[PDB]
Amino acid sequence: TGGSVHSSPAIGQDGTIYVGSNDHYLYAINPNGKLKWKFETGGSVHSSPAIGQDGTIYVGSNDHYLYAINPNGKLKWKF
Repeated sequence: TGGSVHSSPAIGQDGTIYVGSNDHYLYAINPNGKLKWKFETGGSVHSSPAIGQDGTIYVGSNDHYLYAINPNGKLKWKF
């Protein structure tokens, strides 16, 4: 990742690994180590992500907002 990470990873049901980064992204990494996608948030993601029953990924951000991201990496909403 760019920068660093004190965010703890979370695992999806398909084995995707999600982790935030100091460079402002939430990363979705495949179990083979290859990037699936990275979602651009407004600030450093030290929050650990949580995964909903439908696969939605939730993470907090140093800016305003809890983010809800679809498994395809597209914003569902920000609070």
